[PDB]
Amino acid sequence: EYQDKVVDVEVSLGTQPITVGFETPMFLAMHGNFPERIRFYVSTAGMVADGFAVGSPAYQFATNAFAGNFAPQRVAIGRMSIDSSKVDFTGTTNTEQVVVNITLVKAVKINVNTPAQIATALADAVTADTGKATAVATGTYVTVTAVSPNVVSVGKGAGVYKIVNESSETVATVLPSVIAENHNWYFLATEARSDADIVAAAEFAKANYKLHIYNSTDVDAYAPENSAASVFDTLKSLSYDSLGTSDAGADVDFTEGSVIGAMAANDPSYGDSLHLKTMPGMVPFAGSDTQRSNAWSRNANIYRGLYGGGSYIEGKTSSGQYVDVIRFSHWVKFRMEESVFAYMKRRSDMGLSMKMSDEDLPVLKSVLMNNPINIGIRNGGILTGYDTENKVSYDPTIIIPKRANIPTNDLAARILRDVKVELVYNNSLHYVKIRASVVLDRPAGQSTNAQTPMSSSAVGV
Amino acid sequence: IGAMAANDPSYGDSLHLKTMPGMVPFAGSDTQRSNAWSRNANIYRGLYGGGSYIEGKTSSGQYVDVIRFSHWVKFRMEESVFAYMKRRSDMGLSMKMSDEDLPVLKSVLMNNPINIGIRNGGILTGYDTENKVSY
Amino acid sequence: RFSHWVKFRMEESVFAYMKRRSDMGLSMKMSDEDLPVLKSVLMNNPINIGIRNGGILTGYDTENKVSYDPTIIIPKRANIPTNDLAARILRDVKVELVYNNSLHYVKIRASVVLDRPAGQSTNAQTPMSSSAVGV
Amino acid sequence: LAQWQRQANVTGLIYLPVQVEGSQGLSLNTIGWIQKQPDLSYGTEVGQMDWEIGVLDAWLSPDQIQGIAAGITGLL
Amino acid sequence: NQSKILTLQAYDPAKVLVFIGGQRVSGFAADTKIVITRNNDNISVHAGVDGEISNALSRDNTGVMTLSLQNTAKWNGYLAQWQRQANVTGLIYLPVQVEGSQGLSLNTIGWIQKQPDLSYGTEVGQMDWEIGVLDAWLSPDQIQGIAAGITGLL
Amino acid sequence: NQSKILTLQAYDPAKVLVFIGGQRVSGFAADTKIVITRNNDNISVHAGVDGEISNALSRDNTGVMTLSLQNTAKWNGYLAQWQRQANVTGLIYLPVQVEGSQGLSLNTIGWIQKQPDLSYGTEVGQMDWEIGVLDAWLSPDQIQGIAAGITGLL
Amino acid sequence: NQSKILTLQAYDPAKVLVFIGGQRVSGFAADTKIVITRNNDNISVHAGVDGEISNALSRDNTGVMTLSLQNTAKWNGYLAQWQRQANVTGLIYLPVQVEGSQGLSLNTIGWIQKQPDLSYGTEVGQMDWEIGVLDAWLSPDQIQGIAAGITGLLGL
Amino acid sequence: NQSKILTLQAYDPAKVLVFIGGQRVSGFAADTKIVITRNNDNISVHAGVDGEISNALSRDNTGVMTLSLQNTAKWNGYLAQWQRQANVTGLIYLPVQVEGSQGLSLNTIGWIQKQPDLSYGTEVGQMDWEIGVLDAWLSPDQIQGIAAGITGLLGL
Repeated sequence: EYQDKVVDVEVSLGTQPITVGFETPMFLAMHGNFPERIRFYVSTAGMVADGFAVGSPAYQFATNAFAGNFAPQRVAIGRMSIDSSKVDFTGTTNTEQVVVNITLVKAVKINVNTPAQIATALADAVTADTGKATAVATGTYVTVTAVSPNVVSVGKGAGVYKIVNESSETVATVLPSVIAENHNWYFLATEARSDADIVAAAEFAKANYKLHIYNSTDVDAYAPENSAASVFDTLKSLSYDSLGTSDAGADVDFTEGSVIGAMAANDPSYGDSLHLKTMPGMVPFAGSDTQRSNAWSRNANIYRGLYGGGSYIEGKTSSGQYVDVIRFSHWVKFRMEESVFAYMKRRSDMGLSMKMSDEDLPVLKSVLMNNPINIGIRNGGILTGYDTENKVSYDPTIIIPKRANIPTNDLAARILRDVKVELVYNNSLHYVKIRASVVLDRPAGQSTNAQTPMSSSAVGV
Repeated sequence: IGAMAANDPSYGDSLHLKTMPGMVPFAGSDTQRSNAWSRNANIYRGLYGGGSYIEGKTSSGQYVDVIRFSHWVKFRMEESVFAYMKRRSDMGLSMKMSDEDLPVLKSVLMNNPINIGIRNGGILTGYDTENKVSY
Repeated sequence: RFSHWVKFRMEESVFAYMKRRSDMGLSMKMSDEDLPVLKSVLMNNPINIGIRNGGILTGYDTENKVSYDPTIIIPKRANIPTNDLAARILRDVKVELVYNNSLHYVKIRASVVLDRPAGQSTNAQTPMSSSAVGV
Repeated sequence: LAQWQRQANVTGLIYLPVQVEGSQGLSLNTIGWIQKQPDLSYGTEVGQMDWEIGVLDAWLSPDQIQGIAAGITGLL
Repeated sequence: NQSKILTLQAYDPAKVLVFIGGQRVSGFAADTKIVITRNNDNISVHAGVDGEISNALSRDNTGVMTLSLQNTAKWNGYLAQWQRQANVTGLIYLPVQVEGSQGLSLNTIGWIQKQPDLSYGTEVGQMDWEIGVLDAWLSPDQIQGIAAGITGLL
Repeated sequence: NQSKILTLQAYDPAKVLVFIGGQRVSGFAADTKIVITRNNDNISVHAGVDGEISNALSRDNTGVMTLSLQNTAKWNGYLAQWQRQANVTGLIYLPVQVEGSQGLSLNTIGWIQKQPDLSYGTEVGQMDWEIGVLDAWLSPDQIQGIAAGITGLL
Repeated sequence: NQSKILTLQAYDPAKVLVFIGGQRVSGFAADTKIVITRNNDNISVHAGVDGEISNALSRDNTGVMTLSLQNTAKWNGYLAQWQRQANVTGLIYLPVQVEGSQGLSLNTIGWIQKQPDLSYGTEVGQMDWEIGVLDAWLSPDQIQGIAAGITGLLGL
Repeated sequence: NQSKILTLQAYDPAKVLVFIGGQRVSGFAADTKIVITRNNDNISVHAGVDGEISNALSRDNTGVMTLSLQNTAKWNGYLAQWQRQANVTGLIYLPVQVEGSQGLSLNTIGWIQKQPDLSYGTEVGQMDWEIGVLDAWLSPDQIQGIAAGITGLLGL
């Protein structure tokens, strides 16, 4: 290369540039902007460059994810083939509808009356606007479809409505394909929010050690406990583990990104939870106070505002276990496989591969105690010490067998078994109670006893 | 309400003898005033040309300022604890039930609700020589 | 104009320092023992001149809760790609500044009284900064 | 502490709570501030820096110990 | 509870570089290497009889940095020549920057304040040049973390 | 990084020659041999309340050089006779030059300021004549190198 | 009662702003920036022949303001040039404002009274300008909760 | 704001030049070379009977200049001879100039006011000459950026 200046200075305006370890989320959207089934993006501006329309479900998810306090710097997007799209006006609106729309980059304009008139008006402007896109109103909504293999993307803005994409590919069948291209993603979110589609993803994630998150606008979420007509009830019965929370914008803003934005960079080793964490973009729950009680029994978390701010209350999963415990279990699993695996490769590549004998097996205590266990203790996620009531110690234990104790069959297969480990989890604080008292005037003189208080009554036999 | 909305409970200030712009002096006789008093029905009585509220007592007989004080203690005591917990969770270092962190709550409670109530004189302190008990 | 001044008078100071070293025979070398010196050079000519004259803001902001002090970061020898060692190029040096705005338009809200200056309430209590009810 | 000193200098708020809990002795709970910064020495061994913190009130409190004999004591 | 190591990297005195005027200083003596101290207290307190107390913020940050060097180092001659030149011409200010290994740092403008005594004996002696600095605020730039906003229940 | 030797020649105390009036002085005592110190600071600083600081250059270079000699050296008698002669006549100034081995040097005009105490005991004692010098600036003449112009980003 | 902090934020000497003519003044020295004082008392008392006390308010409110500066500050030259110009033409009156921090403030019209004395010595010297001011009544201004307190005082 | 260096080069006592008659003066002593002071204030104030303040500029500008010297300097003899000659003939006026460093300067015509007092003691003594000067207005001169600053001040 040739450099014309000995020193070169780039000067920009607005802010200085923001790299850490994080877990990427994956959002399974419906689009046709690339032939691949998974692609990584680092910013919203990258999405629109690929033909994504502003306000589209994929764009709304990404913008919320990057706005969190623990936001990741790289998101992943799935792909399902679009069959059509809808713009639904089953709701009153009294302002111009700036419906962004992109082919292969315009912004349709509408003016407002009744939903039927405005829906018809929009279809009129789509036609005679570009005779290669389909638009037809039907009662109270407009269906938009591409006539040819041409990318079409419908956005959002300045109006009161929702976009509902449709596809023929079921979630249960798409997921095995996307995981084939790449598996470097931890959180799983899905655009298709049908009752059956959500359950299918939950079963898949459980068997693949992924974490499933979903929002829902269902009114049955906080309905009376007897009415088991909500998706939350179905998951609870199946004993699945998924983090769901009721929110009114779940289908207009796709607030899953805000929830993920507060977990991506939060390493489980600290034992921190989602209690009282701030979600930047969700709206406080409004349903009275009894409605809050119904949701809690449903394991349907809510975003609740107190003292001027917003606070996420309890991250109970569908089965009832707290989320921070579930993330810890996955953290323990992943960081013990890598630690042991990484040690065997350092020995296999030196020619001195590890061998099954009593002079080599004991070394694992130094490996396991080093990477996974010691980090937890330093960060406070693992308890240690002594218990004064049960009279037991919390120190982690590691037991390794002996060559004489291994069946002859296992030596032929060259596989070790029955390594056992114990740990104690450290629980955060969620609720507190206080018993204050007030004295009005001159409380009576106290007892003058000045002896050490005897701790037990003499008569016990 | 115009004489209580901006009155901070931390001062222990009573509603006695406060002016009520808009009301009229009570015209009952001396005996009538006594009857209303036993009823716990406060009156607005004019003295020496002005007008003044009287005794601020509630239905159950408890003084209103005490009732207001109790609510202020409750509302502004849970708020301070809640605010401190939220700050810790936002940093990722949420509070944990261990002897190394529980003691911190003494500093939090002494900060917002208590010390504010001592500067303004709402909360007594010192030593009493009849009861021989500290406050 | 400010941006151009920063560019022109920032490369000049670094260039001048490098030349002086080479004239003595002790030219600069890409090692951790000499790279840090660039902090003193940059703070000397471009920055400190811009702080005395008020062009560059400093201090602490309580709304953003972010400081405004200039920062400088210099790569260490462990992060330079092997290719740049062959080509002898150092990059990724990062600086941060805050610009100070002048004043253009001012608005006044005068008021002329006729009978009496507006009176104020006799509430001599310290004004509370927040509402107790927060639910 | 250095960052807090700089921030308190630029803005002005310099008071923060200070609480000390003893194991088997007296305690302390008041409001404190940073008064003097310590010297920074660099040598063969790792050195020590003594930050000087001032407190509004320095009364030690026997809260942890149980017993009320102050009323009992005293033949004044 | 188990003992915890503070920093993953040992404190190496050779990583504490001293830069005066843009040149690295070499030839330090034994025991201590750099001593940095302020001149006055940061906050003064005015105690009252009744009990009211008020504090004031000091606006003076003058400090003294002590450099210890062996008698056989060329930097002694460098400093003597610089002293003579500053005396004859008048310009006495030069930049001073100190980079810590695992501790605080310092970057201000300094000057030569006091020359040290020169002793000659059986062993090689030590001379402590006294350098004054405009501001003596130590900077935690090397350490990563922003908790000052988090801390503080004022 | 490897340790580096500073100077290729060892510091030999016998190469630190002392010349007073043109004669070499012999008969020094144990421990220290020459101690050279100034009297006042080189630069004074006037700290301001707001923060502005200004410095002044000292115009006084008076210093005190301490010579330690044994009780059995003829130079004690030499100094006593010189003191008496300077007292009776009046001329008290004589040249003083000190040449360092691997360190700084000194060359000014000096005089006898204070006479030392004389103790007599079981062992041979030590007497420290105090010699004052007009200027106490140490000179790096022996060391070769001109980097003062190179140094300095003021 | 126990101890109490008088204020919330500490008094900061750099926060005190001094304006002469319309420009901030920099270059203060030592441990005293400004000193504001009056020339006469507010009330003079006279004894009677049978115990009566008669008090008379004063109608003179001039005062002095001592400004301490280093002899290396440009404001010394500014003041000297202003003094020469005032002597030549006649205009001597310029506005003076001092904005105190957690304390009383001043806003009036001032003039240059007496030129200080230079002293070239070993250290850096100090020059003290006496600035006379028309009205020397200090104003609470920034301090809040003063209007209510004033009406609280009783007297007859 | 943070700290700031008032100047670029340090004040140097030897850089201050004192000229009497046309020759530089050497032989200063102790820790104070010269002291320049005035005799009267620049403005005198008078109170009125109804609050008015009247100010009057002074028309006297004489001052004093104390020169501190050792009693081993030849300038002592120079001044003594000049004093005797002036007493005999009558010529007493000679030029005086002081060129300050990073400070105010002086240029006027002076005379010898009072002879100091000798004191032979154990140590070397000090003699202080009072030199009176016609005009004692200090001039910014070397200090730059003063003409622009003077026009910046507002007043009415």
